Amino acid sequence: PGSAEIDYSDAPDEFRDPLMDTLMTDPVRLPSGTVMDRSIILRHLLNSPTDPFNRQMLTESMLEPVPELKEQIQAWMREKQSSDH
Repeated sequence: PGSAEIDYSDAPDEFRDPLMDTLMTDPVRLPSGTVMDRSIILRHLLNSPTDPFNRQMLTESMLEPVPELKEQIQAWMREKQSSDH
């Protein structure tokens, strides 16, 4: 297939993940109150049942997806795409 996307290098640091240095798209809140990317937290759980930047205990049942960031991210990505013709 020939499918492709706009480069999101213009995204703010509150939309980007720290490990992969890109737009997370799925923000997920931890029991510490910290927000992380869905894929980075589940990738660290495979190594140990702990947080990726502090190693306090963490389980999948303690996680909750963030709506107020995900709904802002999808609106922002729409404007980056509609700027092209």
